[PDB]
Amino acid sequence: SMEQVAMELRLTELTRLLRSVLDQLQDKDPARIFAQPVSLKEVPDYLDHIKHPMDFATMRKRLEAQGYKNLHEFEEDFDLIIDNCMKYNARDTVFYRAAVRLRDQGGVVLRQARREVDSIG
Ligand code: NA
Repeated sequence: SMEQVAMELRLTELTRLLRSVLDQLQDKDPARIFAQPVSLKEVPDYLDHIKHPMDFATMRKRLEAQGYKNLHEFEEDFDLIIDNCMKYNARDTVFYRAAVRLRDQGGVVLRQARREVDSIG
């Protein structure tokens, strides 16, 4: 149907918006701390601590499969990246501090993304 193609243009346009949002969030991570999953070989206990690991490559695979149906789902994954890091790493560590800084800078991008997603539809 034509309706299913419109929905799909909508999902497609949301995806385009989420891709820009993603590339802008990932620019706020020059260290590339959040680019790939935490390695279970280098942190064998990780999954005892963190139940839903997240990282930007994993978010990107999902996005390219158009697996984000709204901004809320995308934000949920971005907050996992931050929140997992702040739980696993202590408050004085470079990792923890990078997540706080990513969060603060990410908020600015996301506050406008929410406006575009309502505004465009
Ligand atoms: Na902690």
